Amino acid sequence: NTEIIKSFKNFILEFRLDSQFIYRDQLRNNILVKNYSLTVNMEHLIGYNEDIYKKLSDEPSDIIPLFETAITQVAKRISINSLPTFQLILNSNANQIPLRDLDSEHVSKIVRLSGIIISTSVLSSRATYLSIMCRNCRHTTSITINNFNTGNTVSLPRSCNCGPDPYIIIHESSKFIDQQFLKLQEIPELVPVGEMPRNLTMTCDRYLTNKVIPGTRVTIVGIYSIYNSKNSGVAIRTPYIKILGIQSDVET
Amino acid sequence: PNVSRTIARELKSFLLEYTDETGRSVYGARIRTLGEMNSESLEVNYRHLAESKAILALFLAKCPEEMLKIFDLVAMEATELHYPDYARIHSEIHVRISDFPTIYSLRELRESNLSSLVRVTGVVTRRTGVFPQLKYVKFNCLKCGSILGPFFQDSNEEIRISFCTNCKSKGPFRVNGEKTVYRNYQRVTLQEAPGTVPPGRLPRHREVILLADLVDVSKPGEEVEVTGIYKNNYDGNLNAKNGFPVFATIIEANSIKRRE
Amino acid sequence: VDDVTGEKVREAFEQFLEDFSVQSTDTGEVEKVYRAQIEFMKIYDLNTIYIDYQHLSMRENGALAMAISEQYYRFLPFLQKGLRRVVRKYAPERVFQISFFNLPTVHRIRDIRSEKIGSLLSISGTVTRTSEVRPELYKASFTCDMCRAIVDNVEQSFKYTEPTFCPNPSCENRAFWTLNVTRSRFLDWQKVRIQENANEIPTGSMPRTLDVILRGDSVERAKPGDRCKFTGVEIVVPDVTQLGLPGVKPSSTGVRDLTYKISFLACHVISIG
Repeated sequence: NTEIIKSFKNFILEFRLDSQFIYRDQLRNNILVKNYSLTVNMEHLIGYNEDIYKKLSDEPSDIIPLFETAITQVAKRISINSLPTFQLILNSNANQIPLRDLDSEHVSKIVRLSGIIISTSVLSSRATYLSIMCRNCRHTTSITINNFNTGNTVSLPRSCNCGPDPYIIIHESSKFIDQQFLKLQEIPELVPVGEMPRNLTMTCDRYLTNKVIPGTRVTIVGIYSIYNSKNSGVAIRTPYIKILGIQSDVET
Repeated sequence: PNVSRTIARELKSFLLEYTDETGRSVYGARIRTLGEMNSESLEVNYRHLAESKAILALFLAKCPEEMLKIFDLVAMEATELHYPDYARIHSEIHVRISDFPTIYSLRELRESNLSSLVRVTGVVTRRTGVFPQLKYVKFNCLKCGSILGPFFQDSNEEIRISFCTNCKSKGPFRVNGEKTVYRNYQRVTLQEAPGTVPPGRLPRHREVILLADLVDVSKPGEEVEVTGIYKNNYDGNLNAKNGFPVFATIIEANSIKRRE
Repeated sequence: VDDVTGEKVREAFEQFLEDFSVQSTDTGEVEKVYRAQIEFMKIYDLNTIYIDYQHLSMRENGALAMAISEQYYRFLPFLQKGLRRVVRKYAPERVFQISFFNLPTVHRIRDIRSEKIGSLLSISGTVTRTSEVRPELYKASFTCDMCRAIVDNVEQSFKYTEPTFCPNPSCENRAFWTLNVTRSRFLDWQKVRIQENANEIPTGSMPRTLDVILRGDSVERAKPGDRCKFTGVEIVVPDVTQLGLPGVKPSSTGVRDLTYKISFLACHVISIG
């Protein structure tokens, strides 16, 4: 929350291999083309410091939206008006977890896996920064959501008494992003001799949409998270993988 | 009761000092097979316990819902004298009681077999997917802090634990997705075997809950032998039938054997 | 009033089974067969009796059975208390059900009319579409906001409600319908659909049916497709699903209309035919 930005803000400025340093040359060449992202190799985090990756491996849902605001304070040291929140795309290679053995222990942990993509969906809209006004008080405000944990985790407040939820979203001043909703099937060479091949459903953020055609072999690095819609049991949730960084092969 | 501390020290001698057939105590050579498969499941026979102490054999059929908690809590400190660094690998063992011949095929289930260890065979019909369960209700109270201590709603009950006078008054609580221990879940139904049917009558279904170790042990079409318990599930039991207070009955499974 | 004549049918029935109703001596049925029917259930403990209907009406010459044939529903509180005063003078975890048989008449499905509600009668029919065996509540222990969970009395009816008087806390009648399974005595019943016999009816025009409740120790004695005779009671059940053919259904001035239909209750089933 505090000062973990500065422990990451020094990582982008000062990481350096033998002669030419990478994350101030990958951040500059992705602004002139107007690409607005960054690609962190995850082996270079733990070579520079181990205490940073200790926080990121334990509780990733609350720290990656802190690194996204640690980039957009550095891109104002290079460009000098509209610079949005940057997106963090990461990739690594530790050990593949097969799709069959995903226990109840891997809830909110960085997990990579593999498989074949069955289907896609149509794009959508999620809100990032919206503007609210009350109906009676007409007291304007601005809620900026940046975290992503699909239904509702951050909603409207109840007072600025007035009525039950007096708040209106104003559609004339906001910003929006995209979502994609894939599906992923395990590779048939890890044969289910008495089973059918299972599947999972992922989500994708603004810069990974429309990247992969149905029918390919991918490797996917994401957060194994959970959501509780009723769209069949008591206190039952459902699993899904929030993708942050799809490392496909050569498409061939 | 508070007589449980007399129970804890005196079944511990039947994990260490029960020997048979010229040495090689079978529950000293069993905990060494934990760890090397790392599986949090002690096998315990019923004939190997009933021949020694006939008191505790009665206290399995009477009320195993409170008996098996004490039989699990001391089961940790049996392994701890072998593997002292075992607090961090699942931190929990549950037990696997073997044969107890109560019910013949499927249909002997009256009131007189309620809340008791029942053993029953059958045939798996169909099964759902694998899901997580809560197991640790952690509030989202706005007046208190959002850690708030571990509270347990671990049943088919969905406890109505209201938050009243938390920090200064009744803070409104929800659930978060933070730091709780989920566990697996899979409902699989079961019907009567086609070999031992009475003439003319259709077979009968029953719903069986598996929990946290025994998921993906069935396959549709197997002669499975369930040794579960038998309870009285609420939470939507015949919602359109309030003139007949008729309750739903689900077997919670405690072991699974294949065909023999 | 009804407390008075309710004890009169109680004390007559208590005096009935203490005496003998069987005359033929030296070839069975000697000296108060109902005392001998008790001790056989004292060894085996299946908690029932199987008493004759004619043998009740032979002693008083129908002075008692005509009320039991008519106002049968009101007397099962008073017949159960009368039997329990007997066995506690005889025998030392108990419930009791009183089954009758050996009726003179057999009625049919088409002769079912609502002048015989709460009465006793028999019916013959064909069994179709049996169901599963499930528990029913019949006695609750509903707690309150204070720690006194004392609830062994009121609201054992066909409504799944909890009580109103005798408050455990200092409050009034709070929220209801709680059933704490630590102390509640369930019995078992199943639901079957009887259909009229084929070789009685006229030209085939979909003969009418009923749904019959089998309480107590009569479960899984009805085979799928055989003829049977049954016991007398004919209850009516509140339901919600009846709509589309409206009449004049009286309202309740929480608003709720009342829709009623016919359902049969039994205590002893015999598989003749």
